[PDB]
Amino acid sequence: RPTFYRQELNKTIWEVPERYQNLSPVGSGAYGSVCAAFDTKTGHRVAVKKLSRPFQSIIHAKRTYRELRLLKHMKHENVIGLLDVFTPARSLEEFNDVYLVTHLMGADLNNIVKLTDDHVQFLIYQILRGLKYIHSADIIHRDLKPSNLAVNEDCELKILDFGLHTDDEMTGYVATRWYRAPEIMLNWMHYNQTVDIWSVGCIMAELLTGRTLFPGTDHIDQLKLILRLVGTPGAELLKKISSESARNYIQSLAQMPKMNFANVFIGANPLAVDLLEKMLVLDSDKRITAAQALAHAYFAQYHDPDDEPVADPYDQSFESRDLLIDEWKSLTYDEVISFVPPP
Ligand SMILES: N#CCC(=O)N1CCC(Cc2ccccc2)CC1
Ligand SMILES: [Cl-]
Ligand SMILES: [Cl-]
Ligand SMILES: [Cl-]
Ligand SMILES: [Cl-]
Ligand SMILES: [Cl-]
Repeated sequence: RPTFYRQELNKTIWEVPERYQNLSPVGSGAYGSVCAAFDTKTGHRVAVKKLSRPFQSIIHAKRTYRELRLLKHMKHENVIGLLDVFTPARSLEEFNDVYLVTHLMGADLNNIVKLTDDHVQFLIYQILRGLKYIHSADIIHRDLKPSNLAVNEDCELKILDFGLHTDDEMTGYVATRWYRAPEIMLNWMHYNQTVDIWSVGCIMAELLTGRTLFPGTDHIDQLKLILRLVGTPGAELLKKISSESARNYIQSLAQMPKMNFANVFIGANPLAVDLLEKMLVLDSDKRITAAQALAHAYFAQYHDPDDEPVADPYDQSFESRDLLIDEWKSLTYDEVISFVPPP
C-alpha cells in the first residue's frame, strides 16, 4: 500500500498516493472533479478524476462499475487507457471514494479544427483503427463527436468519453445531437455498432469543409437535412422501422433522391467522396464497417493490416444483472484491488 497525503482543491478533499505531485484542477468543472498532476513513477503528466457520489443509487453504483470495467479493458494506442485506479480505503467496510488516472490530454479535435487532405487521412485513419478495436469487443461508443477525440501536436488521436444522455441535453441547436445516426436520434429500431460509422462520416465531412454537416435546430430539422443529402427511405428500410408512428411520419415526407456527393463536397479528393458515400448510408445494415474502411484506397499511405489490432473478448453479462447497491459496490472494490498497471 503506498503512503497517501490529503489536500483540499476547490472545495474538494483529495487523498492520493505520494507518487502524484502538483495537483492543479482542469476543465473548470467540464470533466467533473479532474486534476492535472505529475506522476513521479512513470514521468507522465496525468489526469486524475475523483468520482462524485459513486454509490449514491443502484443506477449510480452500476454506472461506476460499468466505467471501471470498460476503462480496465481498453488497451489500444487510439483509445483512452487506465494508468492507475486507487482508493484510500484499507477495506470494503471503509470504501467510499474511487480515483481514475490516465494520460493528460489538454486538446480535443475542436481545439485543433474549430487541415489538408493529408491531415484528414491521418485523423480519420486513427479513429477507424480505434473503432475496429472497440467493435471487435462488441462495444458500441454511441457518442463520437469532435469534443470526445483528444489530439496532440503530432496529430496523434485517442477516442474518449464512451457513452455510459438526458432529453434536455439532446434538444434544439446542439452539437450533442448533430453527429448521431438517425435510427438512434428517433428511436427507429434496435441500434448496433453501425451507429459509430455514421458519426465518423459526419466528423470526416466537417474536417473536409470546415462546416457542421447536419446542424439541425431540432430533431425534425436535422432529419430533413439528412434526407435531403442521402434520400428518403425505400420500402426495405421502412420495414425495419419498428415504430408504426415513426414509419407513418417518414411516409408523410415527399420522396427525394440521394444527392451527388461530388457536387456537395466540391474539390475534395475523389477517394474521400467515395468513402463518405459508403459511411453516410441511411440503412445501417449497408454501411461500411471499420475493418472494411481501413482497407479503402483513401488510407493507402497509412493502412498496415499487421498493425491494426483487435481486442480481447469483453464479458458485459453484468448489464442484464439486477443487484443491490452494496453488491455493485463490492464488485467495484474487487476491480480496484485487482488492477495491474501497464508495463
Ligand atoms: N486537461 C485536460 C482534460 C484531460 O486531460 N482529459 C479529459 C478528461 C478525462 C477525465 C478522465 C480521467 C481518468 C479516466 C477517465 C477520464 C481524461 C483526461
Ligand atoms: Cl506513492
Ligand atoms: Cl490513454
Ligand atoms: Cl474511501
Ligand atoms: Cl463536439
Ligand atoms: Cl471480460
